Amino acid sequence: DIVLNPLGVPSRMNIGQILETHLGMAAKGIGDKINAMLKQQQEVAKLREFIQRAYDLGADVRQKVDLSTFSDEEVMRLAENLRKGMPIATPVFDGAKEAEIKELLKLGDLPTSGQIRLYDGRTGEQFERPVTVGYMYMLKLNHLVDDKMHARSTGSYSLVTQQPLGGKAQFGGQRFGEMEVWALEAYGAAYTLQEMLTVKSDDVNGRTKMYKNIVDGNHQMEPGMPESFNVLLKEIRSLGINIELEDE
Amino acid sequence: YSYTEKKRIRKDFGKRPQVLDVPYLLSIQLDSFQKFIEQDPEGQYGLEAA
Amino acid sequence: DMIKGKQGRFRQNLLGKRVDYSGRSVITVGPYLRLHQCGLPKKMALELFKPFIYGKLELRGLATTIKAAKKMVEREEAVVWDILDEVIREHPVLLNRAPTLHRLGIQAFEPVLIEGKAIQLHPLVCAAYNADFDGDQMAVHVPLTLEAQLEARALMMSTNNILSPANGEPIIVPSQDVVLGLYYMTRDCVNAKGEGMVLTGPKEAERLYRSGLASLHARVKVRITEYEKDANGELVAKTSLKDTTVGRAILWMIVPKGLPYSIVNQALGKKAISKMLNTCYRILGLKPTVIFADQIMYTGFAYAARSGASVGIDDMVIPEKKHEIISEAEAEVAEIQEQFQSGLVTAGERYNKVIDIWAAANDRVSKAMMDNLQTETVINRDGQEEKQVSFNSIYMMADSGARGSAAQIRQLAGMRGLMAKPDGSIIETPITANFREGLNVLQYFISTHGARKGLADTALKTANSGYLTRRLVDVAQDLVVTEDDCGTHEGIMMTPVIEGGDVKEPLRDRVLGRVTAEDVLKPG
Amino acid sequence: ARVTVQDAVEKIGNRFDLVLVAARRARQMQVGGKDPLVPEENDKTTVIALREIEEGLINNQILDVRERQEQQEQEA
Amino acid sequence: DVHPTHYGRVCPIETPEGPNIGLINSLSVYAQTNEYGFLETPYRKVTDGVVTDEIHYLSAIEEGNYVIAQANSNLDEEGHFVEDLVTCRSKGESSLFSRDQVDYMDVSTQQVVSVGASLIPFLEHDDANRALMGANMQRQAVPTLRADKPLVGTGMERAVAVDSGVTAVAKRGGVVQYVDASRIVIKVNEDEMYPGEAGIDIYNLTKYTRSNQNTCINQMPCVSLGEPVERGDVLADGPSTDLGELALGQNMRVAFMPWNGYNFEDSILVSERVVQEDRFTTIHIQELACVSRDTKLGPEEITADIPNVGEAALSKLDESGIVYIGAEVTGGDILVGKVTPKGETQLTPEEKLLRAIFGEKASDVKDSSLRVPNGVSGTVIDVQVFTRDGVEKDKRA
Amino acid sequence: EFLKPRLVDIEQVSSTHAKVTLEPLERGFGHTLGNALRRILLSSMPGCAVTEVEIDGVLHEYSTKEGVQEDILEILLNLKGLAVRVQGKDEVILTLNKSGIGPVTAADITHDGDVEIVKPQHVICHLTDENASISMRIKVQRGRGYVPASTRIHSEEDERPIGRLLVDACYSPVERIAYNVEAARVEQRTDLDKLVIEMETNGTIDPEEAIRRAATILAEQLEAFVDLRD
Amino acid sequence: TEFLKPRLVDIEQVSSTHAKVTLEPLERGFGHTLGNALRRILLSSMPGCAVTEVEIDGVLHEYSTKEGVQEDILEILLNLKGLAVRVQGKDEVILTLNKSGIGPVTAADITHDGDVEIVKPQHVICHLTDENASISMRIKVQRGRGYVPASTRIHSEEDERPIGRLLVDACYSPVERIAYNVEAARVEQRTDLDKLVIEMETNGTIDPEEAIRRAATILAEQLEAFVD
RNA sequence: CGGAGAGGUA
Repeated sequence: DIVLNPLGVPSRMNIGQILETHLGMAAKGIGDKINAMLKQQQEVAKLREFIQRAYDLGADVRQKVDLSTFSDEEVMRLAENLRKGMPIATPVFDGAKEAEIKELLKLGDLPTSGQIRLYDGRTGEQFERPVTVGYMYMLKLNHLVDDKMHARSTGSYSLVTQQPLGGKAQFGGQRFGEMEVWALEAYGAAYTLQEMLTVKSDDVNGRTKMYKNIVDGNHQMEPGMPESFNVLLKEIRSLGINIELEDE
Repeated sequence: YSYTEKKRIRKDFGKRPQVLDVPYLLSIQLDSFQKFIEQDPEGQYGLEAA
Repeated sequence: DMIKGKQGRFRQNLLGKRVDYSGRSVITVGPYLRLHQCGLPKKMALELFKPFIYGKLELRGLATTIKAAKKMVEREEAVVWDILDEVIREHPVLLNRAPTLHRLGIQAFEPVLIEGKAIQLHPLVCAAYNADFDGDQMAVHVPLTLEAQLEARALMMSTNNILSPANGEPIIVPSQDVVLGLYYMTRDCVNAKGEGMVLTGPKEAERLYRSGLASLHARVKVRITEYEKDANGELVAKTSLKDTTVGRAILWMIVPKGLPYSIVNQALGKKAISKMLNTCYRILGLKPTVIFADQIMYTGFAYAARSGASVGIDDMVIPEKKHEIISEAEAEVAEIQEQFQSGLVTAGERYNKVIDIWAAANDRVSKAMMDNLQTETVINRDGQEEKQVSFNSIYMMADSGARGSAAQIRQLAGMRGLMAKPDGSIIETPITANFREGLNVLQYFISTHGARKGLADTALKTANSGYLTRRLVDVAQDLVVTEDDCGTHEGIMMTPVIEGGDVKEPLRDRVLGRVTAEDVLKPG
Repeated sequence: ARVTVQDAVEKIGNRFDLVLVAARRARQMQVGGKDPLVPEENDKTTVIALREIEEGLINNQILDVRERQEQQEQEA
Repeated sequence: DVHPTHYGRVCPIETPEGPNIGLINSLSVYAQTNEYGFLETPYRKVTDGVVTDEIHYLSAIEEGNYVIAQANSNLDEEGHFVEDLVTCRSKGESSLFSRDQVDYMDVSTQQVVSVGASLIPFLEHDDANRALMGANMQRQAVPTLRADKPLVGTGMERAVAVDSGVTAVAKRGGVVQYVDASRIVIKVNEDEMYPGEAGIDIYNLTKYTRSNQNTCINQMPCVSLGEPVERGDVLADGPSTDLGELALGQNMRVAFMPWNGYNFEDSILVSERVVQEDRFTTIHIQELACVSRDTKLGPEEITADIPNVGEAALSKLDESGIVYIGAEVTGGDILVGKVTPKGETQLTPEEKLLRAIFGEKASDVKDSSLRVPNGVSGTVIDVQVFTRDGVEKDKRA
Repeated sequence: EFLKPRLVDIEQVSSTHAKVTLEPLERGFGHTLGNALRRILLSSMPGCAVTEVEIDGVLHEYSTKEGVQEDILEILLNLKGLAVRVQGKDEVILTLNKSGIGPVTAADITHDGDVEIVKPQHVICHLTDENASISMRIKVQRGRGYVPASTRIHSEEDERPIGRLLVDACYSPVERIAYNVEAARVEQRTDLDKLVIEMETNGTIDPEEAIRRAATILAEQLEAFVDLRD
Repeated sequence: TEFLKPRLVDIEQVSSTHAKVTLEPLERGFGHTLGNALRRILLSSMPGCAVTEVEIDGVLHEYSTKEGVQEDILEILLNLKGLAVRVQGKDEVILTLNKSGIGPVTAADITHDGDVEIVKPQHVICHLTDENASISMRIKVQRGRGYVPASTRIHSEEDERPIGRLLVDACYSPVERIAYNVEAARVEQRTDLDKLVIEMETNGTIDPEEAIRRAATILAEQLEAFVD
């Protein structure tokens, strides 16, 4: 079902997931082995010793034993709930050792080393060595790509400036900050800064003219005078500090 | 033992029995607000002290 | 208060100076992409390039007005898909990482349409972006005018930025996955399927491996024709028999025409692939280097898949004498503690002795672990087993330089051992265990201090480094090269820096790339 | 088309005026006034201009002499 | 920075990765506030050698005076440690101490981490940085379409599910009289009756409600008719909970190998069968509020009559002005038909020219209806109407 | 030269498990045939599956109904796994009508002559109300692959009726396939191997018909390479 | 049910050796299935004609140099691997190579019959120097299937040919290089369809497009009688 | 689309 990068383990230092895989593969195996037992509709006592042995596996382990449950109905309910694997409780610093995982793998009639040689279903050939296969518990985080994607070309603009922002019906353009301006400056990226700061961002006359130009079937630009600097100019003048233009 | 526990037993590999069971994990909020809002026979944390 | 800004005057470039024709998405890996390509979602392409679609639809007669174009694009029919193909075929877009620490943090690619909901990034370029596919989120910016497209293709296309602008040497380099595949290919054994037979070139080498009639690992005598750049720029074909491996020849036929075979006639670590790309660049040029990088990525990925290199619990070996070494270390520290209580050594001296003993024990454990991994796999040839590079997964996993290190794996199978406590001092008792066995409660808690300090330090240094690069850009924004020559005979002296008692940087690197100020002479 | 600009960089070492002349060429093939000298593949004017510059068919000399001559024939 | 006394009170591996790490902690599993406000952690008292089951909530200052043995070094016989030299912490530093020189020991081995951190299995096999990150992502897990037990858990799943309020817990034991997807009626036992009669106990089930994060939370009845239940058990499984066990994510078949470089850094390859099972699929409930206000130009009204709109949008709107419960809606359509009394009717000559060509109408009330955000869709599952006293009720209310 | 593999005994491990064997197959052809057939089976088989469910009681997927232990969500989820085969009509509308307490199963559906329910003991829901009635109009049709119920909604701009609930239709009769090539000994020449394909399917398709359809698809695909138009 | 069949198959050839054939569109997953199936057909078991046994008139050892030859016998064995021979008659036929004089003994010096056709104009087979300045060779060229190593044969062969009859590896199949790649292809809204590109390099004994079409004919024969 | 506070992400 899931393919994980094996390269993330030898660096990010989380091999517990690897163990989570192996202890998973055993557990689902215990789930699968009894599942077949369910398909043959075998007699109840057989499931009884199978579950009793499955829970009894381990050394100095506190789980207690059956039959303390009801002979038939509760055993059947437990087996039906255990057909999709068998839950395993692993205390964080008192969990299962390697030997216990290997024993549970063996009871599952699965490779005790925890690796079964897969066949690459893409092309249909086995690899030079077996791969690590098992059942791991994956969490779907609330960082959905649907909620994270966005883009825009034309839409809302502020009433104080012509920067694009507003709501989520059409959110404004992405914030190309001064860090990325320096990134462009390091290149010979000189025009690109001018389009991405003047015509694509602020100059309303520039925005309209460039949109008309692209619609008309060409990619040409008007230089423009960004409104952001006009706002800064006006508010400097607002404090009794003069700004003027040395006209060319 | 719990009846909902009988419907699905989870195998534990723990090796030391839990000497102290896990207490109510939201005890902080309830204890704080009950100390706040309950009656007091003497001046102690709560509306009475204020 | 809104004249003043943090950081910088707000609405000029930050905060924030947003821009139209821009987008953002999570990034996925596309391992089928050529180095000049990126995978961009179809919906993102549709609603980014909308004016282009409108213009093309009105030009081709598919629409009669802008309203018709709006209806056509919102209906998302199959007709507009061909229009989008036309407008995207040559038009490039810039991918951009939000924390931008250098110019390669923004790079231009050719957008390749993909169904899905996330952007596909070239695997080689993520190192340049300092972006790791762990939930990181990229932005796209679309050049509009001709000047912008030409300028992005000439300078900001990833093919044109194969060399770091900070210290030279290339920044796009096979990192972990293609590295593992290549290393798996070029390994050799002492006995396997198809050993000691003679082949003419890589053709039937590929034939013999891929049919399963010969193993990848084989000391095989192959007649190959390698081309060398000699004379005044001419290719000379030297056809000769060399002993190699089948996978090495399969890699060799991938190698672009015109490189020495000695580069691929060895087990390849990350440094080896970097050196092969360097040789291809200074020997052939740009386009051969781009083709070589793309093909080596493809082959490394494919044979990493075919290898089935897998990390497990039996593929990571705890040393057999690790417990003995730990016991010896415990005995020594017990003797030291007994002497300290005996009043024979001071508390500080005892602390230093304990730290020294534990460091020596940790080094011994690491050496034993690496000796176990280096030749764990031994294969008989005629009744006698011979040492070889181990088929053990983690040994390739690290030795290839894919992802990890001697110290990094030293804590998986060995012991992560000594570390710092609050105030930065080293704990007397190290992490006696590792990740392959149970960490004691106190041991994990102690490791938590190091992890917390590292994470807090990363956050604080992120803030401080952002502010520092802000200052540095402020001070040097006006510096641009404007003249070819100034005729200044003054300059600076370059010496190979010998700080302490040994040279720490050779003279060649600092002098490399400079222009002489006076004509230097010979010593004598 | 062409994706690498190495040949154009070799032709125009500055590779900044290269952007200028490539933009000029591409704009007046995109905007009426001339036709490309290298046959088309439904490619945009960008890569067409790149492939021209790699072949040494268009540069600043060719561009400005063509501009001069077309000025004399248009003026009278 | 974490502290030596930071141990066992607040989780050292639970803290945000953002620029507030080490300031926002999470309380340890067993830690509790003292009478004065300090954090105290339980410790089993060690009389001479025997570690008794009695506990003392040692405060941070009181902890330093004594020496605390670890939960490790298991106990044989009544209460004696197996090791003569046991790992202990006197002021925060690990050390070796005699079994007869200890004063307290950890009540459990899980009381040094938070609830989020205690759920990670094989925590003693991950790096503190990486396990901290994983515990951080556990809180960000969205509840999957159908909750399913983890094959490899810790055992805190049940405690977290029960102690959280998302679990319908039987207030009084008895025999389940009536099971429904929305209601659970328990015939209470006779020995748990109040004097006189109180009859049944009713549990109404929270079904598909936006919790706080535009995420669905619903409680799943895990019982059947006639099943004998007792006080304190799970009558209905909450979101991300199955059979009273926490069900943050789902168990999946996994192979660890670099398949063709489509999984390159930590990238993940999903089988089509994952989508076939409709697992890792989520229900997201967005709440959109339309407020009918009283303006100085006139009070706003909620009605189906919206000036100059197509009838297709109003087709899903009732005569009360609120979309049906169950209608499939997309962005741009009308959910609540709000109108606002226009101050004055002024028409620009350009507006007159446009309305002459397109046949637009003129109204003395302006559209202000709550339209679906452009980029979202879905089904209307709950409509809440808030009307204060002095305002006439309408059909929907 | 060549000897064609010939279909031999098709045994039934169960109603859902079947092993089909090709004995006279030359060396080097076993894995090719096995891979090709496995890919075709998991990719291109026709199958019957549910698309629209019309429950009288509820109005949308997220609304519960009285007297059922299962939400309408799990009603759709369980109806997804409805193992059903149709013969004459490409689209059929099954009608489930059941009152009274008890587990409402697949066999309780009113079965027509053109529709066969290969899984009668498949539990649909549990009606726990003594006098409630469950009424479902389940649309089951033929298809291939897996169609999420988010593509037909764009084809008509939202379903006009409200009571119909769309379910992502998985027209995949087979859910597990494996193939094993073993060294067969036979009087025919001296070098042939047997290919055994073990199949776990929902029982709505005959294994022989499944293999025949897969081979037909493979041949129709290879037709282009057999005769190059250019 | 409806199905999709490719439109406007594309081919690009380099001589009669290096052919790149592109098929589009292919139903999801079908492209690589066809590619790998026909690939294995061409690789592991593909009918053809190749050299099987050779004669030794000098030193019967395989690690010494032939008298009058400046190189070892091994390298002439490697040279005879790539010779392009096409048999139109009886399966196993004899070819005699008799050339005296210093220089390159090439493919032109072989006898030309009606049972053996050489479509390989020139190729160095051996080099002669003035020690004896003569070479005499007799080889068996046979029809065969796939690739059969000589090391594989000797293990499975109990009867030994007379001394001097050296067994040589057989490159029976007409294709020496085969490779397949599959990429995304876009038709209508769908972009999960797959472009299928096959690249193949043959020994020149058959047109590569003919090799593909006859391999497809082989597989269609294998799959045909299943269809009723 | 005027501005604060919080969490999470990288």
